Amino acid sequence: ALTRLSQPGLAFLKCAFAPPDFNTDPGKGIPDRFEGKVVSRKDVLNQSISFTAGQDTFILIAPTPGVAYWSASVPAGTFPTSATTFNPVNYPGFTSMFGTTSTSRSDQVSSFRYASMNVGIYPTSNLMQFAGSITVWKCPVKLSTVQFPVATDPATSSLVHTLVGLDGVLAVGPDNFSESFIKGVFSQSACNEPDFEFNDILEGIQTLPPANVSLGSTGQPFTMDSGAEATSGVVGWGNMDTIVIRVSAPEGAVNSAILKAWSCIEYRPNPNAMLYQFGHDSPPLDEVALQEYRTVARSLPVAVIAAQN
Amino acid sequence: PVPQQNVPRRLSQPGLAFLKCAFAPPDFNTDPGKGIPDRFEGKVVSRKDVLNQSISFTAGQDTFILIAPTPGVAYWSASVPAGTFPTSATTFNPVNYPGFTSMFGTTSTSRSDQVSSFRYASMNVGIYPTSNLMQFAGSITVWKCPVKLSTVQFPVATDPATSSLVHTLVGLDGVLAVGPDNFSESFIKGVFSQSACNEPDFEFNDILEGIQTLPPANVSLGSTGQPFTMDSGAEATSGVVGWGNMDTIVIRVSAPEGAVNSAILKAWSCIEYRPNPNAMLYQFGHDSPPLDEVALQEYRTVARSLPVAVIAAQN
Amino acid sequence: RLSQPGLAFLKCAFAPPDFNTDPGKGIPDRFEGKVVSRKDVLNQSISFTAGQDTFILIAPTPGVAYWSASVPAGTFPTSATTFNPVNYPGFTSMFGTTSTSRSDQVSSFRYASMNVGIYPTSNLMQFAGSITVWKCPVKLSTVQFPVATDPATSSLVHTLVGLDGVLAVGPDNFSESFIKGVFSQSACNEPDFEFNDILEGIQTLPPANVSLGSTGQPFTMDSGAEATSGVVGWGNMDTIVIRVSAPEGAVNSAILKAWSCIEYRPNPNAMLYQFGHDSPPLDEVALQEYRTVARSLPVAVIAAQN
Amino acid sequence: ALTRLSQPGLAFLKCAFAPPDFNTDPGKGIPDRFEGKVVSRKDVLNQSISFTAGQDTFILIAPTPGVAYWSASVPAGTFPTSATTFNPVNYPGFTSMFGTTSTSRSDQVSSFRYASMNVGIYPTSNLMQFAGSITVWKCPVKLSTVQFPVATDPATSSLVHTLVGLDGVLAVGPDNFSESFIKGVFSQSACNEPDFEFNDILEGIQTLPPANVSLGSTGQPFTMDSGAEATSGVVGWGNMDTIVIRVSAPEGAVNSAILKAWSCIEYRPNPNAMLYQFGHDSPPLDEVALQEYRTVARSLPVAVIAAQN
Amino acid sequence: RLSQPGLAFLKCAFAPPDFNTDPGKGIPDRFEGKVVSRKDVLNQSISFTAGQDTFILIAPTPGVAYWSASVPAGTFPTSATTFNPVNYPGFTSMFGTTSTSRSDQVSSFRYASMNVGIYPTSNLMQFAGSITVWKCPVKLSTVQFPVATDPATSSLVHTLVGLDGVLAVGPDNFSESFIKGVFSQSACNEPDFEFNDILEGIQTLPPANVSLGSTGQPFTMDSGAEATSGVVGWGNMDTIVIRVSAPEGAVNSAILKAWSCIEYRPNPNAMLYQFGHDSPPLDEVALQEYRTVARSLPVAVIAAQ
Amino acid sequence: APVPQQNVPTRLSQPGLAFLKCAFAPPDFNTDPGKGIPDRFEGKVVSRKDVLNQSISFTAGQDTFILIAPTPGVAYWSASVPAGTFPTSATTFNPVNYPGFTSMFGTTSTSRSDQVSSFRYASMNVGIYPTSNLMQFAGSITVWKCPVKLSTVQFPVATDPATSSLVHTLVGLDGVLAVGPDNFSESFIKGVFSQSACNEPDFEFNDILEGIQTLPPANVSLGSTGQPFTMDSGAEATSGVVGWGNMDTIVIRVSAPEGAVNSAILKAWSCIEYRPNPNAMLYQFGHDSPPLDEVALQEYRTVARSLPVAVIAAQN
Amino acid sequence: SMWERVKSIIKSS
Amino acid sequence: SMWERVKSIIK
Amino acid sequence: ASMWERVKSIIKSSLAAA
Amino acid sequence: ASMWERVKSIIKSSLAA
Amino acid sequence: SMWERVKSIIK
Amino acid sequence: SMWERVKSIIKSSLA
Repeated sequence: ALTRLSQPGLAFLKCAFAPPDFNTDPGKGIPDRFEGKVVSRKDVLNQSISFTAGQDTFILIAPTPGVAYWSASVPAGTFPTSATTFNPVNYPGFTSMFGTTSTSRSDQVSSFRYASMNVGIYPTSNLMQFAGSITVWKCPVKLSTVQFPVATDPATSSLVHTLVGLDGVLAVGPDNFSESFIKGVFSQSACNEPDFEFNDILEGIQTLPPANVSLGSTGQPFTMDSGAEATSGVVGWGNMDTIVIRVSAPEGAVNSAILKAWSCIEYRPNPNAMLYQFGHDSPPLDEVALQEYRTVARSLPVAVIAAQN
Repeated sequence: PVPQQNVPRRLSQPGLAFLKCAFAPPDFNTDPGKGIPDRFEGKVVSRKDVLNQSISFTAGQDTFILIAPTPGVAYWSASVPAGTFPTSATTFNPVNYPGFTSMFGTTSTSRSDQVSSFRYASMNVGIYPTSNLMQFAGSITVWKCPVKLSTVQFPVATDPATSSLVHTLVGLDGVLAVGPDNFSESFIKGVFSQSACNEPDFEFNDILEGIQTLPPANVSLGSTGQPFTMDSGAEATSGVVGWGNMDTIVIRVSAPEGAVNSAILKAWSCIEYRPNPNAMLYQFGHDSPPLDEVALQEYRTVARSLPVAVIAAQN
Repeated sequence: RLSQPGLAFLKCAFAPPDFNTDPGKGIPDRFEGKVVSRKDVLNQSISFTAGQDTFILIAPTPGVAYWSASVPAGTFPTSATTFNPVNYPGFTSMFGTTSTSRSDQVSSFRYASMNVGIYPTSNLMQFAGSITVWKCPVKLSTVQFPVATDPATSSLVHTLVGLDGVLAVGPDNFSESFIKGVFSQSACNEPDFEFNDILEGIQTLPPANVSLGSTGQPFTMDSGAEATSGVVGWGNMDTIVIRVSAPEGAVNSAILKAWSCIEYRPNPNAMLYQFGHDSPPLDEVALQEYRTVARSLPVAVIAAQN
Repeated sequence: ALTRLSQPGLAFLKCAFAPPDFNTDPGKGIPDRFEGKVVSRKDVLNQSISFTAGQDTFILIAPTPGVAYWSASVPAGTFPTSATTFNPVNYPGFTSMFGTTSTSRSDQVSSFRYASMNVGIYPTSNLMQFAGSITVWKCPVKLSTVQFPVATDPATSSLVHTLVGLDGVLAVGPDNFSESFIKGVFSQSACNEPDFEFNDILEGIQTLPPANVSLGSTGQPFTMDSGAEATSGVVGWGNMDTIVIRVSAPEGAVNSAILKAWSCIEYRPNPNAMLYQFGHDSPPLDEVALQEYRTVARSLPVAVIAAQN
Repeated sequence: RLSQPGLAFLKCAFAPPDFNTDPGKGIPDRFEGKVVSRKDVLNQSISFTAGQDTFILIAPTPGVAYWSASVPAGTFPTSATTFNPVNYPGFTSMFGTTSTSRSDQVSSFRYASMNVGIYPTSNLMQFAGSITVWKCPVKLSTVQFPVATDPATSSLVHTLVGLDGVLAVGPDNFSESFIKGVFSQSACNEPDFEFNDILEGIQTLPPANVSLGSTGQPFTMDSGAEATSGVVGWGNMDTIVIRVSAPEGAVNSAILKAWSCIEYRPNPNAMLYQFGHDSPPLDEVALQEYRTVARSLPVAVIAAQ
Repeated sequence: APVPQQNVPTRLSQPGLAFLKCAFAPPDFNTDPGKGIPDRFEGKVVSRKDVLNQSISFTAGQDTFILIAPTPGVAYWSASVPAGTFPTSATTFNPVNYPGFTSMFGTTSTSRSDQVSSFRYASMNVGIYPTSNLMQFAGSITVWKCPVKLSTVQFPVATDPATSSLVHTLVGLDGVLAVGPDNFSESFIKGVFSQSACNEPDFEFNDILEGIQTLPPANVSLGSTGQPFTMDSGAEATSGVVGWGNMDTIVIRVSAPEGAVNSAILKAWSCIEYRPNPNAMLYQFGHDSPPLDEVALQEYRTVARSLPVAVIAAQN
Repeated sequence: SMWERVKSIIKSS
Repeated sequence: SMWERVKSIIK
Repeated sequence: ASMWERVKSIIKSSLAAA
Repeated sequence: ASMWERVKSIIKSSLAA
Repeated sequence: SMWERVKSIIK
Repeated sequence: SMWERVKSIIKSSLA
């Protein structure tokens, strides 16, 4: 009875829930009430990562546009502390769309809304040297502000950005998936709002908390860093659930795998830029497609082994 | 002629429970709230708060009470000389719901340890007089104002000079006069009112940090533009956590000289939360109810077809 | 099939000048609260300067009709260009005469319509020039930069993003001779309507004591004295950019018009609370037809058919 | 009759000869032996130009990627001299494709080849004040090198770029189109080689002749300038004939028009650029289309009036 | 329909290792002059290091098999990276022993095929890692910049264009485990086969006394002494990029092979002129099949087939 | 688990006969019949035919080398060496011009492009006709071909601050120092007639180079470039190098022993095309290139392959 | 009677 | 006209 | 089976049970 | 007529002849 | 099998 | 005696 949905709805479902089952990614947009001009960007990452033995590796798939994941390492058996810093790994083509200056992120696009987010891990080590496990759970991180006085002459008050919800990474969530390392994983995330809303593009954000602001004045557990302004940065925060993956390696293990990620995104292009040529109207409204999207999001498990992706 | 191109060419049980939590709290043995039957179907935690406070009104003064959509706080109150209205020298103080520290910590920068988002579904109030028919004198008035939270921007003369951005409240001027739509009766009859969402949909709001007093410290009242000051006191007892999409209820109690007035004050709440996986309350959560159009329409219809307030005998 | 409020919404949205009076009475969405509906109309007689290009922006700023500036012919606005506002009638009677008095009468707002029109008033012996129209999605955001005080702190100020699309004509545009006029509309750029709070204390973007370079804005948006105009918010609408070119020796004179269909949330103590009413209920057909018509219309048409 | 040509052949002919007679999608690509992965970049311009009374305006439609035309003004009755300098007008979206530095032009692409090049002038002024004419002729400009010694210590020899064939702008060609100003113009160019070849991307070029090299030692008639490296520059020179347009205006004449340009261009993208997502395979060989291309190019006038575009 | 020269050209182009002796004897195009065909094969055993990434470039430089460099694991080549060559047997017998003697035997060339393959030789208890392959269209161009001498002048130097594609894996790639191997081939990126000249004096790119910043290149290419290797040209074939990542505590070993079907223009004074012959005549069907097959093949394939 | 993979994929025409006649048999016909190259290109071109008649006498006891190179406006280059030897590093080659060089390429080394900007060859021939009697002559004649091209050489210079240089150089000149396996040799009194052919799969247009008067140029040593010998051009007002086409180079060696008295007449042909500047006077003599003709090209290739290197003057 | 008044409105429509 | 054009779009 | 098969099964069951 | 009509006519004439 | 893949393509 | 040679070659090739 798959003839009750239009082609754009089926393509949207295929992008949202099963990228790697097709030779070419199917998708034209989000079948909602908005029917403006958007540019559909499809991001794919192929990265090979080797896990250190005797350390715990955390990987965050956050809804930051143009960035694949953030990673950090801590001693085995422990959790991130106030001295732990996460570093990003970019998608192919960050500087071709978001410039090379911290105050030039909106020279090509002005707003975005996420449509899908997928990840997968494929082990490549032999069956006689591996050891460890893989754990996956989700946390609702959000971007907010914080106000605190400052002792100057004359004294004033300050308002700076902050991340609320990072405390969910300090313990394993009751809704989790645990299995052997040699089995792999494949997980996806869904929207956490009753409707798809366009978010703006922020400027000047490199590290959270910003410079001259000390940790503890913001209430954050740890720090997020991006390095040089000419390589990477933070340009926004979408309405998605953050996926947290922890891979534990005991002493003497040889662990390696292949990491993949996908993302359907919608952008609002500027006539000044070049990507405006490929813009197209967003697909019209499909109510049954949205209802089935909600149902399938509620039905699937947290994660599955790599053989069932 | 220049050529042109690119030319375009019945109800369900969750809904009934939602309506019951929204409109008739005190007519049922147990609070039946389950959630909001909207599109969102994620993991949420539902909390219900009730307060039972005994209060006696000072004769010769006017008492103002605000039921603001601030989580963890029941109401804000201030007193002014009779026949007048709050001025620039008045300060409002809060009365907390039970168990504020169990949900928002004991420090200004520890409010987001257990939760990160919220959205309101109901907010009610009630007053029941507890005096004999000879002592009392006065009246009770109730009206609503649409207060919202926004920001202000002003320059500061430092070395070098800079600019500042701080939080403000817009719409507080509705407390300085009686609105055309109101309910006024004698003191001995009581009151019972409720509120409704002032948005076309239900959206989650973040948890703010570091807010103790509006305006904040080292900022004058003139720069902000507010008519009066909201203060919470020590951070170990109470604070400001956020602002929801609900209207504010304003109550004024007037008492002439020689009058002895006593009553009991009550409040209600039906509020959802987004919990953190490391929190101890995460295990009490569930999933949000699915979509229900009929309930969402009848909610607006009933909210539009209701009076501002009724006497305590019709709670 | 539709109801009267939905049809009236369509009329205010698409065809203002085809009827004696504006029939719109609200936005048929789920909200059914207490609102105040206001329709603002401007009528200005403008003569364009010969030998220069004039840029006009139709921005969703309440109380202001349009912003405009003049640049040398053949060029585009640069870092030394500043835009100035032209107010709707009765700005101070609603938004006060002080930068910190913008929220005394209203609290929030939301848009429903925005249209512009140009009618030439030159004979067939002096006119020379063309009119170009294209749309850009300008939004309001914030920027974070550090400042070296004693001790060093970090700041946070407002900033308009998407302004870089003004400096280039897009592939989707309308261009014709000056003697033909123009008539362009606008539509909401969000899946649904929602209210925006009234801002306070904003006069010029960027604010004083803040350098233009550190914000990334291509140019400035000044408003002048606090007793005349100011910035009180930014709606969910797409900006309209119009360029008018006039060679030396030509005489261009036209009539500029602007329309609006705006809702507010009045304060109880305000003097305009008595004019309020309830928002119309929900109607699906009207919203669907609104979306379809807004998708299917062209960028602009000649003034002969408006 | 017309069923002997495949769809790519018809689309290529349409983009090559008649851009402004269709709404969207001028074409797909060049149907020759090459069937690699290319990106088709369709450019279009809309500029309003006012001509000074008492001056002669020269416009060159050069095959320089990312630049629409170069213009200069000379007193009436004369031709460009050694003191004349031509300044460029860019297509929308230059810096988004060729960077903002002189040595960063090959970040997104590496090679190119032209497929079409058209122009058109539409008058705007009234019928009671205009005065003048429009003349069009084509010149075969090429890019080569010039060598000359330099008296340093020790003495060396220099080999710098130069333009050969620029003397055709100093006179009206025998094959030319001329008519009044109020009628407009429409012209096109064609490939001047037996086959379509890819051209590389040049770096560091900002002025021809470059700095520290005096005009006169290179044999060039006049100078071509592009300004600051953050706005415009020279990246290459395709295999097409330059189009020269001269507009003459006597004293007391008010002249104005709208200039429109088109371009079918094929690019070779880079793996790390955002453009790679929109690449596709070049159409296969079609001999009939290639023959009709030459036949129609040979059987067409130099230019026609704007009413017959 | 297909003549013998066209079949031989297809065999040398697409499937070298399937036959006892090479069949190819030229390119069946219009040109029918005097040429000297040559096939070059390199057989090398390589053991990839542990805890690092290895990048291999199969570039169309005559007489050189591939260029390689190593970087810390989980990273990409940076401005401090340098690539070094490994050449075919018999470089000095054809291109001399000095930087200005590269054209004493031949004067032109044109490629016909360029292939590579990896065969692992590790047991089932040591191997760990993956192999990724993608193609980048690198070309040779020039750049100009001013110099502050007395008097001031301008300088024109050679510069590789398109090297930025090595810093990110493209959507069109092949990835699998290390124990499976790989085998890929390249094709012409021009609509016709044309000859290229022989360059002189090139040792490093960028050249000496020229900083890397002023050329726009991401990294450096060095060939060392003039008596062992050098750069003599750049053909019209796409570059194949291979990344091999090895974890710590693993042993990876394999055998690397490379093939090349090439043509030359000999000099009458050279000793290899006696081996020459005339180029085969035209054959349209062979060229059409070449185009179709080159279009229809995947990026890479496991070594089992 | 296996890693998923995505994005997986007839008679001739008059122009042809004229082309063959200009290419292969110049001196047989009353008037040169050449029209143009019947390729796909059909733009505006100017076609020219150059013939030189020169009477030459060879010194007894020396070896005379003559190069027929594709340099526009120049007939041949001449040098002399002692008998039994070959050119060395001290040998210098001087040109002999076609008539009317200054009327086409100016009198200034930077004026070469004031009239044309592109060219391409179609034919090149040479012939020698002895005039001495049958009692005073002695010697031989040898003819072979070399594929000389034009490229660049890069080297550093120790200036302040040090930079890197890039100049022009000729590659393939080493084929003149030895007799080629494919050659024609006979007595002197019989003469020779030879012709060349294109060495590229298609006919393309080159560009006009500026400033070249010597190779290697001024202030550049011979060792840096790696060339065997030099190619001078004399005063800049007389002659110069303006390009290099896609044709082979013909080298002729005439050996004269002591006591011999050899005299002859040298001829040269050239069937060429040009791209005219619109401001030039030559533009009025131009026309359009002939259309495509496949059979003409096929027979061109076949006859070019099937002809010997050279023949005696009796079968010119 | 608060809930009894609510049911009156729903029964009306 | 304009309202006539819109009226035709709906039909 | 695979993930698309289970998604198809979910959708088909939901639509048949409506 | 327009320009595409001219191109079509040229093509038809060429194919007919 | 590569020669079989080529042969299958030509078919 | 040269054009006849080319004519003979052409006739032989066509035969």
